[PDB]
Amino acid sequence: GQYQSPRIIEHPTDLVVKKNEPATLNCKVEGKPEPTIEWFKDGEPVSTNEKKSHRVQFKDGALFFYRTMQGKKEQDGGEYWCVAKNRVGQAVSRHASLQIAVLRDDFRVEPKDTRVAKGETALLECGPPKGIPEPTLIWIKDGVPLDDLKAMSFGASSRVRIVDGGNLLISNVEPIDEGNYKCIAQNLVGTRESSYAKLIVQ
Repeated sequence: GQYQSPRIIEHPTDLVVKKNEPATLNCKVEGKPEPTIEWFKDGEPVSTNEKKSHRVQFKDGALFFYRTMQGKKEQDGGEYWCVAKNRVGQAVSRHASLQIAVLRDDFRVEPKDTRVAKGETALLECGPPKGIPEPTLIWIKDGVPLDDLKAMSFGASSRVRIVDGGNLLISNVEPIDEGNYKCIAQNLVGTRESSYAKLIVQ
């Protein structure tokens, strides 16, 4: 007849996007009279369609971010859900989680050319830039990735080893441990390459 309590046809589904990309969370619903929708993020209500927020709420109930944010000012990553209400009751949507990937382009430390005394210890420096998901570091020597040599190397692995989440340690240097070194941080966003550095032996 008339009246039909708020029903949620499509709940918002988890989403992953990179800082500054657009993002959408759906909330299709139906109810007679036509219910009104409201969004919440981690227990608090989200203000949408105001001169102040960068969030928009479509007539279909979807929450829309034209330029997702994840900095000091605004933090869009969180747990989200909607609530449809009309005069014959209400309905809550299952929760969805929005996460914003990020990868600063500014290493904390970058390796600098180093000349070392044979058989003696050498420390290349690499402080990957912060990022989330946590980025991963790998070292490169003259074009090819470090691990790809360790692959073919016999002898002490404990030697050439990464440490302190970045720094490459090289105990007992050999005329083979000489060359160009570069580190690379990487995550969902993209990759970050430090500048190269020449380690000269003897």
